[PDB]
Amino acid sequence: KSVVVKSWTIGIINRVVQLLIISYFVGWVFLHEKAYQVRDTAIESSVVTKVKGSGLYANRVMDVSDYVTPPQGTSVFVIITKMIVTENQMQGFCPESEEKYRCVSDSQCGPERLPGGGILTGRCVNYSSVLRTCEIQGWCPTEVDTVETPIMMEAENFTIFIKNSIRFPLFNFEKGNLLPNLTARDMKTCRFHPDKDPFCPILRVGDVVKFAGQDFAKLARTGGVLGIKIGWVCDLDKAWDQCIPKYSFTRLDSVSEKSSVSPGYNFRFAKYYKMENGSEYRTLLKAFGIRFDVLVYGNAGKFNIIPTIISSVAAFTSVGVGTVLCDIILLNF
Amino acid sequence: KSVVVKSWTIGIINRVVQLLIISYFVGWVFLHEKAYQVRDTAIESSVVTKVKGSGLYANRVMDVSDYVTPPQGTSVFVIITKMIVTENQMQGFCPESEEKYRCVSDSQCGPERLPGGGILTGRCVNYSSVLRTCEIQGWCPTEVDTVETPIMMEAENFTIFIKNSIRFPLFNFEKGNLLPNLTARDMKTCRFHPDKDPFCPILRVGDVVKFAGQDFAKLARTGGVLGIKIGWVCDLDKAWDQCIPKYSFTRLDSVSEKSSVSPGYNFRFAKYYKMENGSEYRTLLKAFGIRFDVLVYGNAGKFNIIPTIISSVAAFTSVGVGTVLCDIILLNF
Amino acid sequence: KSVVVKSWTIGIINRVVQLLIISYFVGWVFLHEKAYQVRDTAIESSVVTKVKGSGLYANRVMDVSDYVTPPQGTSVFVIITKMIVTENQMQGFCPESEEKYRCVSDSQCGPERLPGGGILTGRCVNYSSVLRTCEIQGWCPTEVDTVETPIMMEAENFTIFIKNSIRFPLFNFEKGNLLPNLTARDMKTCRFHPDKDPFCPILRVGDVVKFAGQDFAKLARTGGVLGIKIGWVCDLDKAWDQCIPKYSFTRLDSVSEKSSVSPGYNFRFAKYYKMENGSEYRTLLKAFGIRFDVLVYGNAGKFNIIPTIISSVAAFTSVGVGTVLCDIILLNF
Ligand SMILES: Nc1ncnc2c1ncn2[C@@H]1O[C@H](COP(=O)(O)OP(=O)(O)OP(=O)(O)O)[C@@H](O)[C@H]1O
Ligand SMILES: Nc1ncnc2c1ncn2[C@@H]1O[C@H](COP(=O)(O)OP(=O)(O)OP(=O)(O)O)[C@@H](O)[C@H]1O
Ligand SMILES: Nc1ncnc2c1ncn2[C@@H]1O[C@H](COP(=O)(O)OP(=O)(O)OP(=O)(O)O)[C@@H](O)[C@H]1O
Ligand SMILES: OC[C@H]1O[C@H](O[C@H]2[C@H](O)[C@@H](O)[C@@H](O)O[C@@H]2CO)[C@H](O)[C@@H](O)[C@@H]1O
Ligand SMILES: OC[C@H]1O[C@H](O[C@H]2[C@H](O)[C@@H](O)[C@@H](O)O[C@@H]2CO)[C@H](O)[C@@H](O)[C@@H]1O
Ligand SMILES: OC[C@H]1O[C@H](O[C@H]2[C@H](O)[C@@H](O)[C@@H](O)O[C@@H]2CO)[C@H](O)[C@@H](O)[C@@H]1O
Ligand SMILES: *[C@@H]1O[C@H](CO)[C@@H](O)[C@H](O)[C@H]1NC(C)=O
Ligand SMILES: *[C@@H]1O[C@H](CO)[C@@H](O)[C@H](O)[C@H]1NC(C)=O
Ligand SMILES: *[C@@H]1O[C@H](CO)[C@@H](O)[C@H](O)[C@H]1NC(C)=O
Ligand SMILES: *[C@@H]1O[C@H](CO)[C@@H](O)[C@H](O)[C@H]1NC(C)=O
Ligand SMILES: *[C@@H]1O[C@H](CO)[C@@H](O)[C@H](O)[C@H]1NC(C)=O
Ligand SMILES: *[C@@H]1O[C@H](CO)[C@@H](O)[C@H](O)[C@H]1NC(C)=O
Ligand SMILES: *[C@@H]1O[C@H](CO)[C@@H](O)[C@H](O)[C@H]1NC(C)=O
Ligand SMILES: *[C@@H]1O[C@H](CO)[C@@H](O)[C@H](O)[C@H]1NC(C)=O
Ligand SMILES: *[C@@H]1O[C@H](CO)[C@@H](O)[C@H](O)[C@H]1NC(C)=O
Ligand code: NA
Ligand code: NA
Ligand code: NA
Ligand code: NA
Ligand code: NA
Ligand code: NA
Repeated sequence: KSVVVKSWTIGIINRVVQLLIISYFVGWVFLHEKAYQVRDTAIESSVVTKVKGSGLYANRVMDVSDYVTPPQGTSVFVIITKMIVTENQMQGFCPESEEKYRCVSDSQCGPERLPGGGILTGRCVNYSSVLRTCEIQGWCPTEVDTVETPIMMEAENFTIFIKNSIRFPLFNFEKGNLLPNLTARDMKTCRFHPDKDPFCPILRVGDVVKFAGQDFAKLARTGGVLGIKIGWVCDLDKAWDQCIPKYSFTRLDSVSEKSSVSPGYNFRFAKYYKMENGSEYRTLLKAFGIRFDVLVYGNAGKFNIIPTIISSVAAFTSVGVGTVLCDIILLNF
Repeated sequence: KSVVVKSWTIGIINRVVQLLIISYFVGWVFLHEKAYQVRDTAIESSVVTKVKGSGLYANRVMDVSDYVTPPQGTSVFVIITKMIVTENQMQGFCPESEEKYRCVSDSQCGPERLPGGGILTGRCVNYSSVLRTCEIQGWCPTEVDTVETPIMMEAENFTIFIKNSIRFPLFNFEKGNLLPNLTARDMKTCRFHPDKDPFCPILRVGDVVKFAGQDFAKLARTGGVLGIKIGWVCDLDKAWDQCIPKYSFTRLDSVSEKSSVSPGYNFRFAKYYKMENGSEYRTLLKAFGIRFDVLVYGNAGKFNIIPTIISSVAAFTSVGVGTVLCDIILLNF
Repeated sequence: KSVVVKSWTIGIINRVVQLLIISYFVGWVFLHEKAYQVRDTAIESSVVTKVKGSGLYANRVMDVSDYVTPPQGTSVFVIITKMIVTENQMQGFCPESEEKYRCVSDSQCGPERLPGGGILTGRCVNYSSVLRTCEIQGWCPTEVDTVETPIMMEAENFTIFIKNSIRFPLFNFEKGNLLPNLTARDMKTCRFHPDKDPFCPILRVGDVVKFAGQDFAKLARTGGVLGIKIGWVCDLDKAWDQCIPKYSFTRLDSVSEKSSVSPGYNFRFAKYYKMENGSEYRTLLKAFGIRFDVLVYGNAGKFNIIPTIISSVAAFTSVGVGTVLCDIILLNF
């Protein structure tokens, strides 16, 4: 009745408020928010990785054992793209190479000097005819950062194999980026895309860098950290084929690009040798590279009667309490 | 009064609905759900590991420094159970070993060929009298996957020492798998079991594999990833001795068993050497192994008056609103 | 009216209950709990680390490549502070060094003996004139724990460079411990303090140890695990300069101090060599050290109208339902 629609000119809004209440609780809260669903947020995941590619550096070929570290194929690994190599260091005495350590007086060679190649003898010494610096005890000779060294251009073409297995324990549901019908031809020719082809396990390094919105040429020079986020948000009421990984790419060391003091990612490690003599020598390496972190996240939902009962009862109580209160507020005013 | 139990034939259900409301809110929601409790979900954990055992491989003994990687005793480590060893590689030119790279025409040796040992010379060469393949520049000779190599049978008997410390910061509560009264005799003789003996820090590899429902013989051959979940769900209202770790075991790379393309877990690393000459050579290793991930999770609860007041008041409002509404629905109908 | 304040002597409490209801819902729940705010708990973080310092050990200088492992500058690394070095091991036969393996009868050399240097020959042999022990096959000679070795005192002075970048994706908000206006002078001279100077990226190892409430002298000897928690809890309604990292320090392997059986943290790894001959030898290392785990956590909040509407409406319904019920309870009693 037109008297029902408007128990008054205000009262037509009684209906309206009810509509919002009905909509919100039975629409967004019950349905869009899938209140009827039981949720698993304790996702269980595993990631294994392999890198394939070859490159020329220092007039030598580099293969996965050369440029990947650490090697164990985890969800976090570095592809070395640039190196400063200091060959055949031995324990001894020598002058620091860098200008920062420049010396003219043995009094200048004390505690105040920045941390460098070793312990200070407190002596001063000639590095070159033009230059004199403080003397240190340690691995000799010291590293020489005085010219930029090139990157491994080829690295853009290396591939990352990601084998990701996830499980939602509550629903005994298991799936992975590698579908059971995946075949050797597929691995050989499939081309990864976050929308077009979510289940190609092979990712091209250069592609990962571009998705993260980075320029390989710059990134390889500075070194950096990229994140490969893999998201499994699955509605198990829907089809098993509807549950697919969602890939997101970003550069995790965002501070680096905005900073003058530290622009990238590098670290130092050494290769250790011994002479037949049994004297000890090593090759020092300063590795610049791209670190990849594979981060997996997920939640899964399935229909279950228990929540459906509790949520719907909650829905009726709420729509009811809402209507009862809107009437009351209206009655006095 | 019998008139109270049934204010009508329907009205006996008024009581019943009240019972469900009373039960649900003051039973499950208040008690079974421990509403009276304050909860810490920000569990703080630490894990350190050590592996002990010896094995024969390649007619040599292997000890923890040989088969465990990485070595730092973290919550994630690999026990190498199978290896393909390529001894004394040097930088140079040579023919790819695998059949996949088979050659008869130098035109066949170009970009299309799968990633392998190095960069292609574009040349073609003889690997053997029977076989001719493409030529590569890199570490030589290339690896030869043409016969299966055996596993380290003994690995089933290696032991894993897990020292796990957890803390619930809110309650200043600290406990670990290693109880304070644990003694050298105990470490020497205690036998781990998830129900029978939760605080033996020593886990037998073979046992871990069986709990994960895996066959060591197969797992060692393919390589794989097992998860050791340690759960600390503690009711601090209960006794400190009631708070014990709950161990769960599974194989994390579930995709592997269901897939033809990639059945396991392996990775490649190298050992680097130099001649007195100063020419560089390395030993290439393809390691198959079991990776163990120790994953710790927990939440802790203690009685606190503040929630007890708020929850119980919430309980009374809810039982009350429920009864008020059930009466109303009944009155009009 | 004084009749309003007290509709009765009890009824003055009707007002009071309303006050608590008003206060709680519109005070603590709406405001102190920032109900008006939209929250991001899916914090995104990255951490890169570098260690700088030199030390004397075994009458040799040790630099970052010597005492830091693993080297890749992650949020988890070890600074080796103590070592038991076993030089030039070769594959062969020899007697176990430790007293635990003491022998007089070849029958004593069987399965029951604890895991040690290798596989048992089942033979018995003389380690020294005074001592006879079981014979093993493996890397020889076996390690000798018979005298305590010193720590690297200097390690207290090493520095940790932490470059931490975080992002709250929801708000497109990015910040790091390294502010954009940070300069070379700053890195050179700034002194870290959790309250006084949260954005100095350089942390002094000894300082980290003291903040964790530990004695370096003891910690370096046993080895241990320290946690560096970095917390980003930011109110984006407030100023961008108000969002600062909060640093917390602790010792994660708490079980260790309370236990006789295992007091610290150590692990074993080896350096591998080859003779020109091509026979294989290695140097075995038992590393004691401090492991640092950088753990980043955060949540961020910003004002948003959508929650403000829903929360405030929720607030009015709750204050209203509360008052309605308190009146009712009063009317019958
Ligand atoms: N552990 C540390 N203690 C003190 N200063 C450090 C430390 N690690 C890095 N720094 C300084 O912070 C700045 C940026 O470091 P970053 O590694 O990003 O650049 P870098 O030039 O590769 O550093 P370096 O070559 O000195 O190792 C440099 O001035 C570096 O000396
Ligand atoms: N980074 C990668 N790029 C391209 N293909 C890869 C990569 N990593 C692995 N694959 C391929 O995926 C398949 C399964 O890899 P998996 O490592 O499980 O087996 P595998 O035979 O040990 O691999 P391989 O011996 O070639 O390193 C193989 O055909 C392998 O060549
Ligand atoms: N994987 C393991 N299997 C059996 N026992 C172990 C294992 N790891 C450690 N233990 C034992 O637990 C005790 C404490 O180990 P911890 O490493 O803390 O001290 P440790 O003396 O350095 O050990 P070790 O020197 O024997 O490697 C020791 O008795 C040690 O033998
Ligand atoms: O609130 C998180 C929850 O709902 C979200 O809802 C989105 C909706 O999907 C969009 O269409 C748009 O209307 O904005 C809404 C925010 O209120 C998201 O769907 C998702 O984050 C989550 O399920
Ligand atoms: O809902 C999660 C919460 O309660 C759970 O309740 C279980 C109960 O323990 C079982 O006896 C059975 O009745 O199923 C209930 C599910 O509603 C669990 O106890 C636990 O996951 C958690 O505390
Ligand atoms: O309840 C967690 C939530 O509120 C907390 O409130 C604290 C308050 O900050 C203190 O002043 C004191 O009154 O104890 C309250 C606990 O009810 C905290 O502020 C914080 O953990 C969080 O925001
Ligand atoms: C990547 O590989 C393709 C061949 O598939 C080649 O054409 C291209 O030049 C390579 N890019 C780089 C940077 O080496
Ligand atoms: C492989 O299985 C998936 C499972 O959903 C399916 O979507 C896909 O079409 C299948 N591929 C082929 C070639 O049948
Ligand atoms: C080993 O020989 C090198 C030069 O060939 C020399 O520097 C060193 O002193 C020798 N080692 C010993 C222990 O004499
Ligand atoms: C494991 O060790 C026991 C001795 O305690 C031995 O009897 C058994 O044969 C071993 N198993 C394997 C697979 O080596
Ligand atoms: C060691 O302490 C725990 C602490 O709860 C106790 O359960 C156990 O019985 C104790 N063991 C012995 C041998 O007293
Ligand atoms: C080192 O000797 C090996 C063979 O003994 C040879 O292949 C290599 O060319 C030599 N290195 C140099 C730099 O001459
Ligand atoms: C740490 O360095 C300072 C110099 O800045 C020195 O005075 C002090 O003795 C050093 N401490 C240790 C333990 O070496
Ligand atoms: C650097 O920027 C931060 C940003 O909040 C500010 O707090 C600080 O005062 C600035 N430092 C200088 C020297 O201006
Ligand atoms: C290498 O020489 C060492 C001693 O110099 C000897 O122990 C070993 O048997 C030799 N290797 C071979 C394969 O003969
Ligand atoms: Na530098
Ligand atoms: Na595909
Ligand atoms: Na292969
Ligand atoms: Na026990
Ligand atoms: Na020992
Ligand atoms: Na500062």
